[PDB]
Amino acid sequence: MRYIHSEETIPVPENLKVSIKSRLVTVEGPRGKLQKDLSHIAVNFSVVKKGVIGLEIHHGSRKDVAALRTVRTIINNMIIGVTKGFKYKMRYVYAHFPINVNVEKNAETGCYEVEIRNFIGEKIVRKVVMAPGVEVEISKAQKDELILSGNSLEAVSQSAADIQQICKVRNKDIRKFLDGIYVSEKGNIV
Amino acid sequence: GSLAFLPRKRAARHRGRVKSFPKDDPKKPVHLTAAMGYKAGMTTIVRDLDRPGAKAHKKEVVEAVTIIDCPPMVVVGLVGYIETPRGLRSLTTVWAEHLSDEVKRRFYKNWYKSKKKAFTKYAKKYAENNGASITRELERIKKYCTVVRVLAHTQIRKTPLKQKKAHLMEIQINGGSVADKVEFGRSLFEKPVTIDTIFEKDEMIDVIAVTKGHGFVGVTARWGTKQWTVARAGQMGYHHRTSVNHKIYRIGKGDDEAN
Amino acid sequence: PSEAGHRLYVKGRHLSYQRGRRNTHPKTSLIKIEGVDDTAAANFYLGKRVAYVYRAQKEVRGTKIRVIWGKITRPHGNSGVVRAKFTHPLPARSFGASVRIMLYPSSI
Amino acid sequence: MGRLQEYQVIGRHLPTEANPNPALYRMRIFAPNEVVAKSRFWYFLRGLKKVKKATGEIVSVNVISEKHPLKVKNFGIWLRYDSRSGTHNMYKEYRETSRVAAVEAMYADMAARHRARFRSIHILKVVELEKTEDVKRPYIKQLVAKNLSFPLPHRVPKISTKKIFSAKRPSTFS
Amino acid sequence: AEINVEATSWRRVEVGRVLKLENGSLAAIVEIIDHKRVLADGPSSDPKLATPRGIVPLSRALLTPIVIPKLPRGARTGAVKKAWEAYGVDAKWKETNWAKKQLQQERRQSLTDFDRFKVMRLKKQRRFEERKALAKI
Amino acid sequence: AKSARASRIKENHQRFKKNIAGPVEAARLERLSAKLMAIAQASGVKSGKSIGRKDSSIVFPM
Amino acid sequence: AGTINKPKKPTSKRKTTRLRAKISKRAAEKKRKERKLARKNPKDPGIPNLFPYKERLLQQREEERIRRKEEL
Amino acid sequence: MSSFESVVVIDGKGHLLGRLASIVAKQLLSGQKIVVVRCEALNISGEFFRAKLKYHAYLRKMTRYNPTRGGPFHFRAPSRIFYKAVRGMIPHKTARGAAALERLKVFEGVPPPYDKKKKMVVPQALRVLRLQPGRKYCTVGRLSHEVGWKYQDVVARLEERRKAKGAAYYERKKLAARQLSEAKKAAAAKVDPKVSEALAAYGY
RNA sequence: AACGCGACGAUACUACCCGCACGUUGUAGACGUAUAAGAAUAGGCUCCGGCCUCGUAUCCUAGCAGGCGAUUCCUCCGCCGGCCUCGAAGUGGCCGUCGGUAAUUCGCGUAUUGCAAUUUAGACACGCGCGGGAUCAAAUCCUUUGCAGACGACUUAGAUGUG
Repeated sequence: MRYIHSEETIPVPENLKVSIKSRLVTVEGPRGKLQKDLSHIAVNFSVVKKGVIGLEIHHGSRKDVAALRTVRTIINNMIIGVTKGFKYKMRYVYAHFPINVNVEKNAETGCYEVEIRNFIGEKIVRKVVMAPGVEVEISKAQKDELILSGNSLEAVSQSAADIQQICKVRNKDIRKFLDGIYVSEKGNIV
Repeated sequence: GSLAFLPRKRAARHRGRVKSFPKDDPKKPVHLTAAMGYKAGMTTIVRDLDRPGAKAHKKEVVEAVTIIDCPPMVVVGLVGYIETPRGLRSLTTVWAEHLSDEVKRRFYKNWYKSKKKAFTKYAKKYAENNGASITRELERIKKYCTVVRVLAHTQIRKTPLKQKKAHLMEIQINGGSVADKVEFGRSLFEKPVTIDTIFEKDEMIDVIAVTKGHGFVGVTARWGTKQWTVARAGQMGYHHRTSVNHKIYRIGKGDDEAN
Repeated sequence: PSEAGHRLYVKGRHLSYQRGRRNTHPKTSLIKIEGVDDTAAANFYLGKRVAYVYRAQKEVRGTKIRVIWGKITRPHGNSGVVRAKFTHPLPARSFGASVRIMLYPSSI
Repeated sequence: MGRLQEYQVIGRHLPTEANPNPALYRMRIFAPNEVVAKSRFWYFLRGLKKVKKATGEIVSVNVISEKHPLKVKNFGIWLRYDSRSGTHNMYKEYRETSRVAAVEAMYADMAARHRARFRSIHILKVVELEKTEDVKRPYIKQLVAKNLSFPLPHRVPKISTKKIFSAKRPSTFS
Repeated sequence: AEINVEATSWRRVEVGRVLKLENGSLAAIVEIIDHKRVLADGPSSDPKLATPRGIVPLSRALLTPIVIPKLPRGARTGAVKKAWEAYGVDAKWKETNWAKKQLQQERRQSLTDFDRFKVMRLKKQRRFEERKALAKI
Repeated sequence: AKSARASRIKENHQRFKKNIAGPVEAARLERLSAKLMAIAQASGVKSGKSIGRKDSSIVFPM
Repeated sequence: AGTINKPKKPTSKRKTTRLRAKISKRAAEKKRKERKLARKNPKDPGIPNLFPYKERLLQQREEERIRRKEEL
Repeated sequence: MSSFESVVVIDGKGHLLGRLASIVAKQLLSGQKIVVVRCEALNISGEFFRAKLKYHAYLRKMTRYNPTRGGPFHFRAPSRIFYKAVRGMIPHKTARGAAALERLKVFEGVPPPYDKKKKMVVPQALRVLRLQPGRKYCTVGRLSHEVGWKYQDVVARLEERRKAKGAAYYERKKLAARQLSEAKKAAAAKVDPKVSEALAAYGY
C-alpha cells in the first residue's frame, strides 16, 4: 500500500555510547563492545532526543515496515548485554553413568571448550568449542550445573544449544532414557 | 572396467610424472619430497609381526618385498614457480656449473655425433661479472615465487644398465619460507643426495611408474568380460599408474656388505 | 612546431545494410555518426558527403588508396543513425569499418 | 482509454404522430472522441429503454470541461465490473485534479489490480468529496495528513540512453 | 547517553519548497498530489525562471535548497508571488551552485569560433604562471 | 556400512591425524631434515641484488 | 528435495504444432457444447455502504418516487 | 555522449550479467574493442540457489557417445560464464560473428596492463540503478567457486596487493591536487586582470 | 587442448643482434585512437574551508602537413646513461647530458593544387638494403636394443669408452 512514513524508538541508558556508521551499529558500555552489520535492511537511523535513537523508513510496504520491529529488538538486545549481560544455566542429568564435564580455556584462539565424557557409558569424548565471548563455569552452587554467560545473546544461546545437540541419545527410547544436558534458566547476569 | 582410467592409451612419457606434491606449510622443517630409483626385482622375507588385534600377532609371517636400486641423486638445478589466475607458472630456472655428461645426454637424441655444446655459455655467466646473472635469478625466486623445486638426476653407471642417459626430474622442497628453501637449493648444487636422507624406514610412500605393456588385445583380457563404456579392443598396458601406501621395509646402504 | 590536428570530417561507422529480418538491400547503408542521438541532430548531416577510404594492393594512379563516394539521405530510427546511398554499395566486410563524413555541401 | 473527455450527450426517440415532442434523455459519457460518445450513448440507452440509433437522433453533444483544473480534489468512483463469476461492486478513491483524470486513473487501476476491460466497467458515480472526513480509504488518508512532507530515497538519475559508457559511478541521493 | 549517528540528510518535498525542472525554470510546491506528483507555481518575473501553475511529476524535478518559510497550502498565484518576492527566491537561486554551473554551460555553448580561439590563448597565458608557481612548489 | 566419504568417518580420521599419527610424522621429519642439512652444509646492479629484466595477447596492438 | 543440487529433466515449455492445433480444436467444441446445452435449456447489490453519500442518494430515490407517484 | 574509442575497459563489479552482455555484444558488432575486468564481481539477479540450479541444469547436458568431442564444454571460470552470455548474443558461426568475438577480452581481476588504465562503467546495467532495493542478488564469483573454479583465493590475494599499491597512488594524487590548488591561488595574483576577467565572461 | 600457455639449453646456413634506409609488403579498418584510487548507493569526498544530479568534465589544443635569429626562460616534450623499481600475460620513477620548444614580442617566405576530388602521413608485423657486431648446431634415415611393438610409434646404444 506504500505507507509514506513509519518510525520506532530505542531508548538509550546514560552509561552507553551508541555509534552508527552506514548501517554498522557499535554499542559500548561497562561490560564491553558489540558490533553488528545491518546493511541488509533499508533503514534511516536518526537522533530524536538526548537519549533516543530514531529509526525510520519511507515509502515502504507492510513487509518493510515490519522489518523495523526486528531491528529495534536486535539493537535493544545489544544494549542489554552491554549493560547487564546474559546468562544461560544448564543442567545435566543421568540415571546410571555420571556425566563428566570439563571446561578449559584455549590460550590460542581465545575461546572456551567444553568436553563431555561418559554419556550413557560411551567412551567417545565430545568436544564443543564455544563462541568468542562466552565464558563457561562449573556451578559451585548446585549439583550438575553450568553457566554460559556473555554479552551477545546470539553467542550465548547458540553455544548453549550446541551442547544440547551434542548430547542426544540415538536409536533408543525417549520415554525411558532421560540422559542429557538441558537449558534450565535464561536471564541476565546483573 | 573402471571409468576412472578410461583413456586407455599408452603413457605419454616413459618416466611418468608425480602430478601432485604434498601440500606445503612454512612451519615444517625444510625437506625434499620425492626421489628416483630403478626396479631390480622381488624377494621373500620373514617379519616378526607386532599387530595387536591380528591373528598373526607375535608370530612369523612370510611376505613378498620389492627391491628398488637407488644410486644417489645429484642436484643440478632449482626451479621457481608463481601463482596465477591461470594456474601455476614457471618463472626462473637456475642451473649450476660442471653439469655431468649423463644429464647432458638427456638433452640430445644423438650424443655420439654431437659437438656436446650444451650449457657451455651457461658455464660462463658464473664468472662473467662475479655471477651477477646467477644471483639476480635467485633473488627473483626469493621475492616473487611461492614454491621452488629442485632438479636432480640419477647416475646410470652405478646401475647395471646398458643405458647411459640419465633421468632428470623436478623435486619440490616443502616446509619453510621461500628464502630458506632457495638457500637450500643453491647449497645443494653439485652434491649427491642419498635415499637415506630423503626417506626413512617404516614409512608409507607413493610409487609412480608406467606399467607392463601388452600391445593390442581384445575384450577378453582388456576388460575382463565373459562409446567409452562399451568394451572395445585396443592397447593394454604401458599406462601411467600411481600406487599408494607401500611400506619401506629396509633401506640398504650398499657399503655395509651385510645388507 | 604546431602539435595540433587536421580533422575536418566527422567520424562514422558502417553498421549494416537496409534490411528487415531476412531480406537485405545493399543499395542503402546505415551509418552511425559520432555524437548524434536524435533525428534533430541527424537533420544537420543530411546531404553531407560521405567517403569510405580503404586499402588495395596495386598502385593505379600514384596511390594505393581507394575511395567510394556517397551522401546522407535520411535519418534512420530515433537514435540518430542515418541512411547513406553511395555510387556503389559498400562492401559487406566493412560492417564496423570507419567512414569520413565531411561538412560540404555547407548550409551554415 | 487515452485522453478522455467528459461529454454531455442528449438524445431522443424520433418524433412520430402518436408521440410528438419525445422524452429527451441525457447522459454524461467519458469517451476518447465525439464518435465514441454517441456509440456509448446508444449502447447504454438500448439496455435501459427501447431506443436505438435507427429510431433515435442526437440532439446535442457538448464537452464538460472542469471548473477548476488547477485545484487538487479527492474523488470517489462507484463502479460495477464483470468477471468470470459475475457482476461486483466497488468504491475507490482517487486524489486527482480533474474528473477525467480520475477516470483515466480508474481504468488503469482496474486493468492493473483486477484485469478489467473497458467493455466490462460501468461507471455509476464520480463524486468530488468536498470535506476531508468523507475520504474513507487509507491510501488517500495519508495524503491528506496535516503537515505532510516526505523525502525521496534512492533516486536513480536520468542518464541518457545513448551514454553507454560512464566514467564515474552514479549516486542515488540527489 | 551518547548517540553518534551519521546516516543521511535528504531534502524533503513540502509546501513552499522550490523545485528545478528540466527546462531550467523554478517552481514552488503549493500542494502535494501523491508520492510522485505535486502542484507547483513559479511566479518569477524572470522569463528564464517562470513556470505556469500546474502538475509537475517529481521524476522531472530536482529539489533545491530553497524553501519559502510559511507558504500556505493551496495558495494561489497572488499569494505565492508575494512570498516569492519577500523571500527573494531569485536572488537566493543566483547564489546557488546549481545556477552558477548552469550559467557556465550557457556561456560555453554560446562561444563563437573566434571566442574559442581567444579562450584557448588566454588559457595559455594563465597556464604559464600556474606552471611557474607549481615549479616553485 | 559407512562410506569412505562419511562425515563421521572423516571426523574420526582427523582425530587420528592430530593426536596419534601427527607427532610420529613430525619426529621423523626432524631427523630427515637434520641429515639433509648435514649434506648441504658440508654496487647493487653489479652484485645483482636489485632485480632487473633478464636479457603479447593481453593488450590489443597499440 | 535436492532439486538445486540434482535437477531432473526439464519440462519443456516449447509448444508443438500438433498439440497447439488440437487445443484450438478442443476449445472449439467446448464452446459448441456450451452453446448447445444453453440452447437445450430446461439482482442489483445496491449502493456500497462505504460510499459516503448513500444517504443523500437514497433521499433522491424517495423524492423522485414521490414525484412519480404525484404525476401518476 | 556517443564516442568511438580505441579500447573501452569496463569494470565488471556491480553489473548485471545479461544486461552487460547485450550492450557489449552490440558494440563488438559495431566495431568497438572491449576489455572486461573483474568478472568474479558481476551480479546475477535473484537468489543464489536459482543461479546454482541453472548451472547444475547446465551441467546435466552432456553428450552420450563421446564427451571429449561436441559436448557442451562447461566452463567454470567467471570470465567464461560472462563469455558464454556474450557468445549467445553474437552470430558466432559466421565470419562477422567470429570477428566480433576477437574484439573482446575478458579477465578475472584486473591484469597489470589494465590496472593503470581507466575502467569505464555502464549505467544501463548497474545493479544499484536497475534493481529494486529489496530484491536478492548473487555474485558470479560465488557461483564459480561452488562449481569448480580453483583460483578464487589467488585472485583475492592479487586484488589485495593491487589495492595496496593503489592506496599509494592515491596518496601521491591527493598531494598533486593540493599542490595544484596552491599554484592556482598564487598565479591569480600575478595574472593580468584583463586575462582573468575575459576568461570568467567566457565561462572558463 | 595434436590451432592453450610458461621456463631453459644449443642454435651451422641463411643472416642471430645493433644503427638507420626504403618498401607496387600484409591488416575485420589510425587520424588528439590522451584520462589508474578504493568503496558506499537509506550515502560519500575533502586541502577540514567546504563540496557532490550532470565526463555538456580535465589535459592537450596557434606557426610552409608547420624555418632561421633576437629578447625572455628554466615552461613543455624527446633520446641515451647511473641508481632503483615493475612478475596476474612483467615497467615506471628520480637524477644527469644532449636536442627541440610562441610562456610575451618580432623581421622574411607561402600565390599557379587554377571553384571540390582520401588530407597517400599512424601502428604492429613482414621483406629488401648497407655498415658494424656476433656464431661455428642439430634432427631424421642407417646399424643396434627389447623396459616396447600389427606397421608406425616408444626405452636405448653407435665419435676411443666403466664403449
